[PDB]
Amino acid sequence: EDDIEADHVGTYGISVYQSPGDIGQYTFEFDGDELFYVDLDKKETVWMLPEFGQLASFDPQGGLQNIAVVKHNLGVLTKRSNSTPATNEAPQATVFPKSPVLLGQPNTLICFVDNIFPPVINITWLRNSKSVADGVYETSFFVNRDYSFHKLSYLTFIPSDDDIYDCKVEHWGLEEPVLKHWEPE
Amino acid sequence: GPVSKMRMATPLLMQA
Amino acid sequence: KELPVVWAQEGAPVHLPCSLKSPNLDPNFLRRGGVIWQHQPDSGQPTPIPGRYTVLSVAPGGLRSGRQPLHPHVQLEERGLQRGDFSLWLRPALRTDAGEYHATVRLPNRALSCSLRLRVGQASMIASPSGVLKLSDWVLLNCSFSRPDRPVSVHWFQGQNRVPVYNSPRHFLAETFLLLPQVSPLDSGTWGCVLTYRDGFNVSITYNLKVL
Amino acid sequence: SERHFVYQFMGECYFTNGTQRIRYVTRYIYNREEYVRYDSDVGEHRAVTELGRPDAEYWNSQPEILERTRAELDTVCRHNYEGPETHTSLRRLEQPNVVISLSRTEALNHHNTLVCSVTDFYPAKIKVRWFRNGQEETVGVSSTQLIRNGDWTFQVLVMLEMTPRRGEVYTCHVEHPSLKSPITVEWRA
Ligand SMILES: *[C@@H]1O[C@H](CO)[C@@H](O)[C@H](O)[C@H]1NC(C)=O
Ligand SMILES: *[C@@H]1O[C@H](CO)[C@@H](O)[C@H](O)[C@H]1NC(C)=O
Ligand SMILES: *[C@@H]1O[C@H](CO)[C@@H](O)[C@H](O)[C@H]1NC(C)=O
Ligand SMILES: *[C@@H]1O[C@H](CO)[C@@H](O)[C@H](O)[C@H]1NC(C)=O
Repeated sequence: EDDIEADHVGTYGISVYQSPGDIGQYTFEFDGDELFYVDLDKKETVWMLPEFGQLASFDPQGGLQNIAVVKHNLGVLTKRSNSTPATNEAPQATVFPKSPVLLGQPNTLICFVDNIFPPVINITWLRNSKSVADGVYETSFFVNRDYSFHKLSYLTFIPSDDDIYDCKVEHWGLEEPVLKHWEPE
Repeated sequence: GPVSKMRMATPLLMQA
Repeated sequence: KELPVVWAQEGAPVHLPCSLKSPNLDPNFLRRGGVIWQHQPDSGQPTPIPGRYTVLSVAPGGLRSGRQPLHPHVQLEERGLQRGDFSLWLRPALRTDAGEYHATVRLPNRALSCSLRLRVGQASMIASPSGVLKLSDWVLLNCSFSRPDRPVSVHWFQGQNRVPVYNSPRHFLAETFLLLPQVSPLDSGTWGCVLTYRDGFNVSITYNLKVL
Repeated sequence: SERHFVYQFMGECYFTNGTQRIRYVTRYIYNREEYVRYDSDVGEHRAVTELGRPDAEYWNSQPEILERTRAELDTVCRHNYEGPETHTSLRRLEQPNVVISLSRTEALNHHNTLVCSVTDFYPAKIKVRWFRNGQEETVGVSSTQLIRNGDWTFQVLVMLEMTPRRGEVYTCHVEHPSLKSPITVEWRA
């Protein structure tokens, strides 16, 4: 009943600010896929797809102006609300391959973490319980209608029988960091 | 000439 | 053989567990375990022409896979999955879930496949004087559901704080019934009943009794 | 530790049609709670909660701010739709990759579950159907939900409980608009 249907829906810019710590973020998403985002301190527009940046251009100064006005909005709200509590929720992860798994061929393992609140989370990868960081991609925090957030991480790896991969998640709303193990076949 | 037209998102501000 | 049967109160989450006995194991060997659950809504009566289907399955990676329309009720606790437990958790008790359920748990070494039956028992409390009671008149309440076996113990309670009501000269208890001969205005409020069984089935059904 | 707080602001453009009907909704969120909401059907900032009463009133006492927000329906939503979004979303083409997998085999004459993996496709109206020797099957079929890969591509897995003899061949059939004729992948036993 709360959901309304449209042919296409675009957020055309999502602003997120967290206090204290001054955690800012500004993205640009359309119909589920992230078009691009705006870097905080580098003052530049970073496109998720490189071909998307060959035809359109967004001014990141408006990105910094809106994240500053969101900072002011949260500042005056926290000053006016006085003593109001904030809640935490534990996220849920899911590990899956990008393409069909073929042993010996390079593939990309994706770790999808949903229901992230607050959006402060460490998403790491472990190869045979060992720390690994070879081409670890992380998208920006997409937004859900539950006002929670969902992010995705990428690992380009080689599927082999002697390798078992797990995705580790460290969150403020988790009493211990949880690890989702995975071994194909 | 082809241009990279893209309108920005416009926020707002309260006083409080 | 002789598949066990489990009852369920409509509108209340039902516990459908199945764990591998109780030996403490290495969690690393526990995360590498797939699960498949199938259901066949059936009955002794000719409900089918005289069919099974896969409701949900999750590979160790954590991905869901089920019937084309997503079932919003079933949501695995995930915690119990990492605690040597595979349990079906639906939030609303579906009245259309009356049937047979089969399991498939796949591990690199051993493997178990539990199986049982589910029957939906709509629980309700029926009053003999249907309506608002007078200033002083009799009243009878019978709380039960569609179950052949008789309850072993029945508890009653009054008020929103759930104060257990005992047998009194004005509070008569017999089997699964409650009767009050004179209903004073103080007897108004939420009166509830709790049932028990040999399998430990609790049914806490309430009813708002209004006196003149 | 101590008091943490999260703030969010967004403005959604709903396109029920192409250029006929456009809708604009701005949302302000504090601690996963919305407190100020503007709708293009309303025409002014309304307070969804009492906390957002003075703030919305500040946006209701400024005529230039209200006219700017009303004009954002055409300068932010429609302008981006007819320009960049038409040139960066409609132009992005895709092709689904359809493969076939099998959990267990053995003699295959026993019970079995065939898998059809359709990966790396842009989300659209897809009709995936299982066919045994040319006839569509619906019983025992179990397909995953729309899995968002997050990189503009999608993925889906369909499963069919295949019991009949090895002598028969199975096939997966998918109907995606990016491909003119539905690609058909066959698997022999
Ligand atoms: C995440 O990692 C950082 C260091 O990179 C650490 O300071 C922080 O405590 C970790 N966890 C959380 C929940 O912030
Ligand atoms: C009264 O409740 C009992 C068990 O609590 C149930 O078996 C019976 O059908 C109910 N109705 C009657 C006796 O009319
Ligand atoms: C009934 O009692 C048992 C035993 O204490 C308890 O575990 C169970 O949760 C109760 N049932 C319900 C449906 O609350
Ligand atoms: C959508 O817009 C087009 C172009 O103006 C128009 O022909 C069509 O009728 C509209 N759709 C509906 C459902 O009115």
